[PDB]
Parts: sequence; C-alpha cells; structure tokens
Amino acid sequence: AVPKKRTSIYKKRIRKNIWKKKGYWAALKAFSLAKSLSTGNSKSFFVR
Amino acid sequence: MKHGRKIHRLSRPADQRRALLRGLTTQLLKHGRIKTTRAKASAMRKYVDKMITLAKEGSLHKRRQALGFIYEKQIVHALFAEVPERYGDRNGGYTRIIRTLPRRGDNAPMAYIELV
Amino acid sequence: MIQPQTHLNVADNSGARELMCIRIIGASNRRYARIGDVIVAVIKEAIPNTPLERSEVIRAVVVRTCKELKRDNGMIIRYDDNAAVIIDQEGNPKGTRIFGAIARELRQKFAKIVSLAPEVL
Amino acid sequence: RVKLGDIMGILNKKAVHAAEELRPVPGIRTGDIVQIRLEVPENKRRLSVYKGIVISRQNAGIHTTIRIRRIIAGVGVEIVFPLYSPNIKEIKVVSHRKVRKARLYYLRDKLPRLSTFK
Amino acid sequence: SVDAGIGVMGTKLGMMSFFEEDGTVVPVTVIGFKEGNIVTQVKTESTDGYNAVQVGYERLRDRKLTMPERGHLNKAGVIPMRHLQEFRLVSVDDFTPSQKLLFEELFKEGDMVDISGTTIGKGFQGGIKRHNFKRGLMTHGSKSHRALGSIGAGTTPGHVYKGKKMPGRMGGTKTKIRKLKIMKIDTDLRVVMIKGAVPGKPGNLLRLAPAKIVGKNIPKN
RNA sequence: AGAGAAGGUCACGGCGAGACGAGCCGUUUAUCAUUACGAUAGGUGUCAAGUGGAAGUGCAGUGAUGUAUGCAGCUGAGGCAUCCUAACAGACCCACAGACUUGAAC
RNA sequence: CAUUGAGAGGACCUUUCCCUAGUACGAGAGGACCGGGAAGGACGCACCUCUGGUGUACCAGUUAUCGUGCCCACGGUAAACGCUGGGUAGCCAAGUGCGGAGCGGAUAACUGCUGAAAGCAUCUAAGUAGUAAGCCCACCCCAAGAUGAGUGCUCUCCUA
RNA sequence: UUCACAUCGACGGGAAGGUUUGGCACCUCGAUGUCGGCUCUUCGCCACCUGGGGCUGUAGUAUGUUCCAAGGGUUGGGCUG
RNA sequence: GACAACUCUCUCUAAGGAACUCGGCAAAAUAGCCCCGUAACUUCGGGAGAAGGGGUGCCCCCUCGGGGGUCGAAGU
Ligand SMILES: [Mg+2]
Ligand SMILES: [Mg+2]
Ligand SMILES: [Mg+2]
Ligand SMILES: [Mg+2]
Ligand SMILES: [Mg+2]
Ligand SMILES: [Mg+2]
Ligand SMILES: [Mg+2]
Ligand SMILES: [Mg+2]
Ligand SMILES: [Mg+2]
Ligand SMILES: [Mg+2]
Ligand SMILES: [Mg+2]
Ligand SMILES: [Mg+2]
Ligand SMILES: [Mg+2]
Ligand SMILES: [Mg+2]
Ligand SMILES: [Mg+2]
Ligand SMILES: [Mg+2]
Ligand SMILES: [Mg+2]
Ligand SMILES: [Mg+2]
Ligand SMILES: [Mg+2]
Ligand SMILES: [Mg+2]
Ligand SMILES: [Mg+2]
Ligand SMILES: [Mg+2]
Ligand SMILES: [Mg+2]
Ligand SMILES: [Mg+2]
Ligand SMILES: [Mg+2]
Ligand SMILES: [Mg+2]
Ligand SMILES: [Mg+2]
Ligand SMILES: [Mg+2]
Ligand SMILES: [Mg+2]
Ligand SMILES: [Mg+2]
Ligand SMILES: [Mg+2]
Ligand SMILES: [Mg+2]
Ligand SMILES: [Mg+2]
Ligand SMILES: [Mg+2]
Ligand SMILES: [Mg+2]
Ligand SMILES: [Mg+2]
Ligand SMILES: [Mg+2]
Ligand SMILES: [Mg+2]
Ligand SMILES: [Mg+2]
Ligand SMILES: [Mg+2]
Ligand SMILES: [Mg+2]
Ligand SMILES: [Mg+2]
Ligand SMILES: [Mg+2]
Ligand SMILES: [Mg+2]
Ligand SMILES: [Mg+2]
Ligand SMILES: [Mg+2]
Ligand SMILES: [Mg+2]
Ligand SMILES: [Mg+2]
Ligand SMILES: [Mg+2]
Ligand SMILES: [Mg+2]
Ligand SMILES: [Mg+2]
Ligand SMILES: [Mg+2]
Ligand SMILES: [Mg+2]
Ligand SMILES: [Mg+2]
Ligand SMILES: [Mg+2]
Ligand SMILES: [Mg+2]
Ligand SMILES: [Mg+2]
Ligand SMILES: [Mg+2]
Ligand SMILES: [Mg+2]
Ligand SMILES: [Mg+2]
Ligand SMILES: [Mg+2]
Ligand SMILES: [Mg+2]
Ligand SMILES: [Mg+2]
Ligand SMILES: [Mg+2]
Ligand SMILES: [Mg+2]
Ligand SMILES: [Mg+2]
Ligand SMILES: [Mg+2]
Ligand SMILES: [Mg+2]
Ligand SMILES: [Mg+2]
Ligand SMILES: [Mg+2]
Ligand SMILES: [Mg+2]
Ligand SMILES: [Mg+2]
Ligand SMILES: [Mg+2]
Ligand SMILES: [Mg+2]
Ligand SMILES: [Mg+2]
Ligand SMILES: [Mg+2]
Ligand SMILES: [Mg+2]
Ligand SMILES: [Mg+2]
Ligand SMILES: [Mg+2]
Ligand SMILES: [Mg+2]
Ligand SMILES: [Mg+2]
Ligand SMILES: [Mg+2]
Ligand SMILES: [Mg+2]
Ligand SMILES: [Mg+2]
Ligand SMILES: [Mg+2]
Ligand SMILES: [Mg+2]
Ligand SMILES: [Mg+2]
Ligand SMILES: [Mg+2]
Ligand SMILES: [Mg+2]
Ligand SMILES: [Mg+2]
Ligand SMILES: [Mg+2]
Ligand SMILES: [Mg+2]
Ligand SMILES: [Mg+2]
Ligand SMILES: [Mg+2]
Ligand SMILES: [Mg+2]
Repeated sequence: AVPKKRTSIYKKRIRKNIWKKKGYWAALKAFSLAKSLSTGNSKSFFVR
Repeated sequence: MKHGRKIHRLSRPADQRRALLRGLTTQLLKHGRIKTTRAKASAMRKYVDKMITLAKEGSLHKRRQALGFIYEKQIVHALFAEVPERYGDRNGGYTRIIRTLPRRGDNAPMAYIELV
Repeated sequence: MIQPQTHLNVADNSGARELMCIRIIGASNRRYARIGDVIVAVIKEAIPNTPLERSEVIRAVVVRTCKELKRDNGMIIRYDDNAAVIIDQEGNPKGTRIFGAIARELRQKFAKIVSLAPEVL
Repeated sequence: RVKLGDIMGILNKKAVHAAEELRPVPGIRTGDIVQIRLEVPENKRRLSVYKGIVISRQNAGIHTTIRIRRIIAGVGVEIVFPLYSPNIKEIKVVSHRKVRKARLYYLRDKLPRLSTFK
Repeated sequence: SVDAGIGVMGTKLGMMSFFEEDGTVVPVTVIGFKEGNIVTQVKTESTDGYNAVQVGYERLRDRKLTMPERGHLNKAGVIPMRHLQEFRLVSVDDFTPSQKLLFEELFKEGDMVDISGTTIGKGFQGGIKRHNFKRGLMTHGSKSHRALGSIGAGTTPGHVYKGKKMPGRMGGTKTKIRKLKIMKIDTDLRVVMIKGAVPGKPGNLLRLAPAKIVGKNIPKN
C-alpha cells in the first residue's frame, strides 16, 4: 500500500509536533530527577 | 496473556536465562556488589537468596545443592564459611538494590545490586 | 464422543463384529454420540453366516465410550473402547445376549438392554 | 474475625472434619487394591460393590478424589470416586501393590493381566 | 433499569464443591463480605428526579479517601468507604442514611439472585477468540489461518460497515449473571454460597440483587 | 508578585489491568483493649499442592540391585504470618468568588 | 464521586417427549385443538469445583558425552525441553454453571360488536373489541462530545 | 360424480422484474479482468421451516391452495472445473 | 525492555481417525542389529529388506551361543 497523495505541509507539521511532545515529558522526568539528586538525601539512588 | 505467570524472562530463552542467572550470582558472591540492568537485578534477587538460605543450614546435602548452581567451588566454600557469621540473625532480605543513571549506548536503566 | 466415521465394537450376539457410525439421531444437529444415544451405523466386519450382512444400515445405541460419563454423585466412568448394541426402532435389541458392563443411565429408555447385562455400573 | 483467604481454606477443613466424623476414611495411596461399597439412590436392598486398583489420587479439599481401574468382562473400566461422598458406605484396603509412580496411567497400555482382580 | 429489591455487595472468595444429603455435588462460588453495606445516601423523586439508594461497601483508612468523598460520608455519619453504588427502587420509604443492611435478612435459602461483576480482562484479542470465527485452512496452500477473512462486500458498498466485528479488547466489563440460586448461608463466617460461576477472579467485587423477572418484579414497561 | 487550593500528573513498589497510554491497588508500614479498616512486591517461616521415597551412613547380596533411617528429599506461579530488602528522595500543573442582561424576593 | 438516558448495540431461537386424553372426531383404523410439565439442539454470557489439555515455574526415570582432580554426587550439551513419565497457578473445552421473561403497548392479515350513507343489509363511514416468532417499550452492555455538553452530594478558592 | 372459478385451467390477451440465453457498443484498455470452495458479511421477498389466519372435494391425523409475516433458522457426507 | 493481536521457525494435545482437500498436499508413523519366515508373477537374473513375526538394557554362571538374576512405564 502506498501514499496515493503527498502529505500537506501543515498536517505533517502537526504529526511531527506530536512526536516532539514526548521530549517535553522526558524533560519533566529529567528535571525532577536532578532536583532529587541535588539534595543528596536519596539512598535508593547513586551517582559517581 | 499472563495472569500470574511470575518468572523473569530477561528476554532470553530458558537455557540462557538459567546460565545467566547462575553466572550473575557467582559474580555477586565473588565481588559483593555489582552493576547491572534493573531487570537482571530484580530477577537475580530470588537466586541470591536461595544460595544464602542454602548456606545457612550447612548440611552436606545443601552444599552439594549449591555446588550444582554456582560455577566456582571456591566461592561456595567461602559462602558456607562466612554466612552463619554475617547473616545468622537476618531473616531473609539479603540484597539491596540501588539504581543509577541509565546506560549511554542503549539508555537501558541500570542498577547496583549489593550483598547486604 | 462417537462421531461419523468412528469405528465401534459390537456388544451383543447380533452378528456384527464392527460398526462404523454415520449419524446421530434425535439429538437434532449435535455431532456427538455420548452414552445412550441412537446412532445410525453401517456394518463393516461381520460374523459369517449370520442374519447380518456387511454393508447394512442399522440402528444402534451407544453403551460404552472412551469419553467420561458424569453422574450426580460426582461419579465418573471411562471405558477402554467404544461399543454400541444393534437395535430395533422399538428399543429392543436385535441380538439376544449382551457382553460387557453397562450403566444405570440406560435404564430409562432401554429396559431390555440393562436386563441382559452381565454387569451394571 | 476470620480473614478471607483463611475462609477459603477453613471451609474445606470444616467440611472434611464434618465428613470424617460420620464416616472415618482410610489412608489410601496409589497402588492400593481397594474395595468400595456404594449406596445407590435406587436399589436399597444391596449396596453395589466395586473392587479394583487405585491408579491415582487427586487431593482437593472436600472433593478429594480416587480413580479405580479394573477389568470387567474383558473391558477395562476406570471409575472416579469423591471420597467424602455421603453415598459411599464402606471403603477398605484389600491389598497393596508396589509401584513407583504417582499415577499409573500406563496401565491402559499394558496387558489386561495387571488390571485383573477378584 | 429499575431494580427489584435492595442488593448488597460482596467479594468473590473462590469456588468449592458442596454436597447435598443425597450425594448431589454442586459446584458453588463462595461470596465473602466485608465491613460495609451501609446505606450512604437516599434520592427522592422530588429531589433527584427518581428513587434510589446509595450503599457504600468496602471500609477503608481515612487518609486514602479524597476530601470530597470524606465530606460525602460525614454528611451521612458513616465510616470511610471505598466503593459506592446505587440501587434503583420503585419505593424508598424504608431507608435512612446510616442505616445498615444485613444479607441474612434480605436473602433466604433457595432464593434467586442476580450477580453483577467485572469480568476477567483477556486483553487485546483476535477475531477467533473474541467472536468465535471459524479459522481457515491450516494446510493445503492456504496462507490465511487465524486471519479475519474478507471484511465487506465489493465496489458497492465500498466501505466497511459499522460494528462489523473486529479484533479489539476483550473482557474487563460489567456483566450480569441472571437467576442463580443460594445454596447455603453461614452466619459463622458471614459467607454466602452460590450455585454456579460468578464473573471475575477472587478478590473481585460483586453486586448481588434479587433477580429481576420481566413479568413479575418490575414495572410493566 | 510570593506562595503552593481541592485535585491532577510524575516519581517510587506493584497487579487476577495492560501492545503503549489508560485502569486499579499501594508508598513507613499502625495502634488495638471487643470485631474487620495500616503488608504493595520480593525474601524468610509455616500450610494447601506436586512429584514419589533424597544425599549420607548402615545392613542383605559374588554382583547388578534391594531394604532401614524417612509421607523422605527437592519444588511450592497458591494461601497465611513476619517489616529482613525496596516503596527513599522528591518534582511539575494548579486557587479574577466566578463577564454581560432581565425578572422575583428583601 | 454517584447517577438520569436522548442515541446505539447484543439478545428475545427451536425440536422431541410426557400430562390433558387413548378425551373429542370416526363404523373402524386411526387420533386432536387450547393450556400445563420435563428433557435436548443451536446460539449467547460468564467460569475453573470436578474430568481433562497444555503448563521450556517444577518433580522423577533415562541414553550418549564433556566438565567439576578421581569413586560418589551434581553441572553442560544433544536448536527454541536430548528423549520419555507426571504436574500446581494460569489460559483453555470436550468440563461447570446460567440465559431467552411479559393477562406490557400499538398494529398486519383475519375474526368481531354497536351502525348509517342507499326506512333492508353492511366489521366502517362515527366509535370501539379480540389477535401474530412481526413493530415498540421492558431484558443485557454502552452511553451527556446528547456542543441540546444533563441532575445530584460533597470539597476548595490562601498571603501581601 | 352434480358443480367453469376446492384444485387444474386449453385458445388467446394485459403486465412487472432485470436473476437465464441474448441485441447494443455508452464504458475501460497501461497494471478497470470470468466460475467453485474457505473466511466473513450484508440486504430483497416471488415463504422451504418456525408465528397468526381465510377456503377446501377440511370428519380426525395429515394435506392442498391462498393471505399477513424476512425476527430466527436453513445439516453432514459420496460424486463434479 | 515488555510478553497483546497476528505471521513465521518448533514442541504437545482429551474422544474420534482423512470426516480435510483438487489430491493424505504437510505432518505423524516406520527404522539398527541378530533370528524365524517370505506370495502372485517371471526374460529364471529377479520379485525381496516382499509381507509378517520374535529378540535386544545391566549383572553373575557355562561354552567359546546357552542358563540364571535384576531394574524401568519404556533397553539399537
Ligand atoms: Mg538445551
Ligand atoms: Mg542454546
Ligand atoms: Mg521461593
Ligand atoms: Mg455394496
Ligand atoms: Mg449368569
Ligand atoms: Mg483435578
Ligand atoms: Mg518388582
Ligand atoms: Mg488481564
Ligand atoms: Mg472450519
Ligand atoms: Mg502457514
Ligand atoms: Mg465512496
Ligand atoms: Mg496541592
Ligand atoms: Mg508504575
Ligand atoms: Mg495516569
Ligand atoms: Mg515518599
Ligand atoms: Mg509478601
Ligand atoms: Mg503477595
Ligand atoms: Mg537413600
Ligand atoms: Mg536426583
Ligand atoms: Mg556385601
Ligand atoms: Mg504430598
Ligand atoms: Mg506488623
Ligand atoms: Mg527500608
Ligand atoms: Mg453571580
Ligand atoms: Mg454587571
Ligand atoms: Mg474512587
Ligand atoms: Mg449507568
Ligand atoms: Mg431508550
Ligand atoms: Mg451521536
Ligand atoms: Mg433496542
Ligand atoms: Mg419477548
Ligand atoms: Mg372415544
Ligand atoms: Mg403447548
Ligand atoms: Mg432450553
Ligand atoms: Mg480445572
Ligand atoms: Mg484450581
Ligand atoms: Mg502433560
Ligand atoms: Mg491445569
Ligand atoms: Mg576430567
Ligand atoms: Mg565424568
Ligand atoms: Mg543433566
Ligand atoms: Mg559444553
Ligand atoms: Mg551441532
Ligand atoms: Mg526439537
Ligand atoms: Mg513433559
Ligand atoms: Mg454449557
Ligand atoms: Mg395486546
Ligand atoms: Mg385493532
Ligand atoms: Mg367477517
Ligand atoms: Mg338498521
Ligand atoms: Mg351486524
Ligand atoms: Mg373508524
Ligand atoms: Mg408478540
Ligand atoms: Mg416464546
Ligand atoms: Mg457533564
Ligand atoms: Mg449552548
Ligand atoms: Mg440550559
Ligand atoms: Mg376469473
Ligand atoms: Mg466508444
Ligand atoms: Mg491500478
Ligand atoms: Mg409475501
Ligand atoms: Mg404457517
Ligand atoms: Mg392454512
Ligand atoms: Mg379427510
Ligand atoms: Mg423470516
Ligand atoms: Mg433479517
Ligand atoms: Mg435468511
Ligand atoms: Mg449438502
Ligand atoms: Mg517473543
Ligand atoms: Mg488428538
Ligand atoms: Mg489419544
Ligand atoms: Mg485414540
Ligand atoms: Mg482407527
Ligand atoms: Mg476415499
Ligand atoms: Mg472426501
Ligand atoms: Mg467436504
Ligand atoms: Mg508427504
Ligand atoms: Mg516427520
Ligand atoms: Mg510423537
Ligand atoms: Mg525396532
Ligand atoms: Mg522412534
Ligand atoms: Mg525359508
Ligand atoms: Mg508361477
Ligand atoms: Mg532369489
Ligand atoms: Mg508388482
Ligand atoms: Mg530374503
Ligand atoms: Mg523385515
Ligand atoms: Mg511388491
Ligand atoms: Mg522388532
Ligand atoms: Mg519389540
Ligand atoms: Mg531382558
Ligand atoms: Mg541368582
Ligand atoms: Mg533375561
Ligand atoms: Mg518390570
Ligand atoms: Mg521387556
């Protein structure tokens, strides 16, 4: 099965934005994690 | 599906997964702490403890059971030596699991399994 | 679990050694002969010089299965072979003397057959 | 006061003690030759006598079960008995056979000879 | 769906076998109970538009509850409770908030019940398992096997129909089981044994009502 | 603008929920003294259950092998106990008394 | 949090046998309508107590062979079980339960009652009565994105 | 048997359908392709069975024919492209 | 990592046993060795490993194959 047409500039821009939104949740996990390791109180976590 | 299938597959077939787990335990009992992947660690808990509980009784029977799990004799004998001393009062729970920054190459979540 | 093409041992005198079930009757469209159902069989192997010729279409009731019958005692029965007894459309067995065990599950529709039994289960 | 998993196990213990009170049940393993007497809901006069070897024993609760094989008129018959059943009257061990398995399912494939009793 | 009679909620504990004097073995589900089955709220036709009674079931620590809900159960003057549910009656005069239900009062022996529960989730399931599609040939040349088949007609209509049966997620839903029977009630363990199977695995949550019979327990229309 | 409402998401331990999201349950593990509600997973202890009689040492035997110690040994995805390990540390979103008009009430 | 239900769907299926009664009917042979009761089929919804299937979680035998110094005893390999014999939990059916209720509403054909236009007649023009596995509600899941976005209970809106 | 119209209905006529065998060549030629099975639907009614009826040359059982009715059903094999 | 549908490479499957299908296609079954036995037909060479049957592990004892024991559900 192929693409009978070519995908319109704007619609593609939306699909790719969706795929870029995942970076946003990973940025929240990353931020929360740094704020954890930045109090040095976690015994479950370790860094070297 | 799996409902109440509890085993850790580690994304390997039966043979390999066995051999892997045996290996990882002779490693943990040799070095006392190691760095692995979160799944491997969690899976390895059970077998670590099987070995320790094994050594706590000390019978020739048990010693032959452990010998036939761990790969290296020397580590087994040392186990049966140390364990009554070190773990005698501890009822269960012989391992600590401390997670770390994920790996660079694949971003697989890592971990530190400690003999506690 | 007798179904079409199944082969069956004959449990009586009537002069057939083996039946091949082709149908199940009174069960509407069910495909399973279980104990005490009337099946239409044909005769494959026969006992020579007897009223019954091979390649005959006949009726039989199923007295033995390798599947398991459940009574209400929680009691269960499993034979080692499949067997049926050759009958009339009246419920009377064509042959006059029966082999093997049977069950009290057949007592309702067939009197004759439970009568002639060497054993009842 | 009873926690719930407890309830599940407990109801089986209750039913089996209440059943072993009326009618004490023998120690019965695999490979035992056994005689059983059933009270049938019809035919009050005589109680049906089943003999035979025990091919298997499945342990569950009150519904714990016994499988009896015997050759009858040259046709092999296996029969399954709920042990704590009210419709059973007497059960006893006639003799013991020496067997190495937990279930003898291999008796089907063997000769009639081994299934022959009485 | 106006319901005949107040129901109660219970918890499936699993199944066992249960004898009768004559040696009839009946498989029964054992339905346990927990502290609860307390009428929470009552709804008048005037106020709410209809007649119903909300019974809470499973008790609980107060922390785990949310402030809106805790404040719902202090208006009632009842203990903290996990699951609330409603029963729809045609007459509610007999019920006050804080009043308690006993299942020994509502259910006798040999009575008919209706067990509503949530089903075992089997996940995302194929066409076979979900709708009982006959599978296609396993061997001579055939490349299909467990596949869905053709899904519609040709050029006309030229689109698949609505609700045409397809692989999707199966199980995990509210399911009624009509007209069961109650074999025995144990006051000692406060348990109810029921002939037959009820949905979902032990530790489930069940809702039992006196069975609706479309002629005789219900509004005619 | 400071702060973090009720609540949510995340994180963390999980599942009879699950392709992923979602769902549901947990997150210091109570106290009790008369009920229940404060053990999520793993481990450990015990029990159901399975398999079917461990290893070692005895005896019998020329020996293969049998027999005793012993419903043994192993297993225990299931129950019940017990905080021994991990539920640490935490992060993010989020708080114009609810535009405007008209009647009714006071 | 709990729900109302516009709308949408699933399912409302069918066979033998037994009472009625060997009664009506007929010279006999044959043999009922109507209404009750059981067992079946197919289909649907669940389920694992039993009977099982699998169960590369486990347990046992056993061949070849290489390891653990050697006997003993275990380990590996014989693809993704070396080959066999068992199996719990799970999932599953051939196993187990349950379902198809309505002296509810309105009709199609048809049978009807009062009864004119045509002082007679006529089920129809007024008005009304029975009556179908059909139609619609009731049953079972979904469902306020039902933008017509519903109702109900409770909670919260700090500081300067 | 009597009786055209229970059931048939000769000689002829008036129609509907668009499922057979055809006429046409409006259609597509580049890679818009015929008959059977499998799986999976779905709809029509000219109703095979199941629900209700009228007539019978319907005593009864069973038919015949026709009316309303498409909710549900419509087996398994030996044989054929 | 997780352990959905589905496709592929594989193991197993209660009762039945070709009912499948264009067609037993694919699977399953058989199998080594020693011993007994071996048809129509024939160009007398064959057919023929026809078919069909039995035995087989591990120990001791005898003769240089025979007897006795012993495990296993099953011994190439
Ligand atoms: Mg291997
Ligand atoms: Mg490999
Ligand atoms: Mg364990
Ligand atoms: Mg012939
Ligand atoms: Mg005699
Ligand atoms: Mg069992
Ligand atoms: Mg022996
Ligand atoms: Mg699930
Ligand atoms: Mg098929
Ligand atoms: Mg294929
Ligand atoms: Mg279009
Ligand atoms: Mg807050
Ligand atoms: Mg999580
Ligand atoms: Mg979430
Ligand atoms: Mg915390
Ligand atoms: Mg635990
Ligand atoms: Mg647990
Ligand atoms: Mg020993
Ligand atoms: Mg061993
Ligand atoms: Mg000796
Ligand atoms: Mg045991
Ligand atoms: Mg405690
Ligand atoms: Mg801790
Ligand atoms: Mg205002
Ligand atoms: Mg204003
Ligand atoms: Mg809630
Ligand atoms: Mg609702
Ligand atoms: Mg509606
Ligand atoms: Mg809509
Ligand atoms: Mg509807
Ligand atoms: Mg209806
Ligand atoms: Mg008469
Ligand atoms: Mg009737
Ligand atoms: Mg029925
Ligand atoms: Mg089961
Ligand atoms: Mg079970
Ligand atoms: Mg098996
Ligand atoms: Mg099982
Ligand atoms: Mg060596
Ligand atoms: Mg060696
Ligand atoms: Mg090995
Ligand atoms: Mg190697
Ligand atoms: Mg190789
Ligand atoms: Mg292989
Ligand atoms: Mg196996
Ligand atoms: Mg059923
Ligand atoms: Mg009506
Ligand atoms: Mg009318
Ligand atoms: Mg009329
Ligand atoms: Mg008049
Ligand atoms: Mg009139
Ligand atoms: Mg009118
Ligand atoms: Mg109707
Ligand atoms: Mg009906
Ligand atoms: Mg809303
Ligand atoms: Mg608006
Ligand atoms: Mg409005
Ligand atoms: Mg005319
Ligand atoms: Mg042209
Ligand atoms: Mg094209
Ligand atoms: Mg018509
Ligand atoms: Mg009709
Ligand atoms: Mg008619
Ligand atoms: Mg007549
Ligand atoms: Mg129809
Ligand atoms: Mg239709
Ligand atoms: Mg049709
Ligand atoms: Mg046909
Ligand atoms: Mg995979
Ligand atoms: Mg099979
Ligand atoms: Mg078989
Ligand atoms: Mg077989
Ligand atoms: Mg055969
Ligand atoms: Mg043929
Ligand atoms: Mg064929
Ligand atoms: Mg065919
Ligand atoms: Mg081939
Ligand atoms: Mg092969
Ligand atoms: Mg095989
Ligand atoms: Mg051989
Ligand atoms: Mg072989
Ligand atoms: Mg010769
Ligand atoms: Mg010759
Ligand atoms: Mg020759
Ligand atoms: Mg030839
Ligand atoms: Mg030769
Ligand atoms: Mg040969
Ligand atoms: Mg030849
Ligand atoms: Mg041979
Ligand atoms: Mg042989
Ligand atoms: Mg031998
Ligand atoms: Mg000897
Ligand atoms: Mg010998
Ligand atoms: Mg032997
Ligand atoms: Mg032998």
